[PDB]
Amino acid sequence: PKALIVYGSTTGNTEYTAETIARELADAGYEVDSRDAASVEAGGLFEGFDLVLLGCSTWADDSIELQDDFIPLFDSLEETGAQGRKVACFGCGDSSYEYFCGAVDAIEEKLKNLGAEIVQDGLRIDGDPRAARDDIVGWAHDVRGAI
Ligand SMILES: Cc1cc2nc3c(=O)[nH]c(=O)nc-3n(C[C@H](O)[C@H](O)[C@H](O)COP(=O)(O)O)c2cc1C
Repeated sequence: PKALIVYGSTTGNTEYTAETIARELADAGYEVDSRDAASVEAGGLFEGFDLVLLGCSTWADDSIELQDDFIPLFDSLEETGAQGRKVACFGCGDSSYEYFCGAVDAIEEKLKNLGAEIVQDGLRIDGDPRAARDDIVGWAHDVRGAI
């Protein structure tokens, strides 16, 4: 199977998380394509992928709390080929904020509205992802089991 991982990360936490998930999928036999949201074009982005994992950090704001590099993708999610696609979301945040990992909820909800198939509840990491390595690997393990 081929998996696409797209992440938006400012300080590197969601990027570390994406790389950890990418390793788990690869060690399980998937061919994985891991890309920074700052470098992708939304049009047909998901074409040909069996599984798509989208990740992003949350930044408190009055209008949109998604990480800046992910915004353009999020705004054009309807052109990616999400209908009937198996997808799962993940993201880093901090539970001292009201909207803890709120970007994960936002992305899941829009993918659901576009007809995607959410394979597993989103991975929400509090603090340093390096300290949650077991949680990432385990979630990655469960998403492969749902595909
Ligand atoms: C100014 C600021 C605002 C933040 N706002 C939120 C927030 O609204 N919700 C949340 O869960 N985390 C919030 N965080 C925590 C970041 O999402 C967290 O530091 C995260 O690990 C960053 O991930 P990244 O390195 O992949 O961009 C905020 C952090 C800062 C510095």
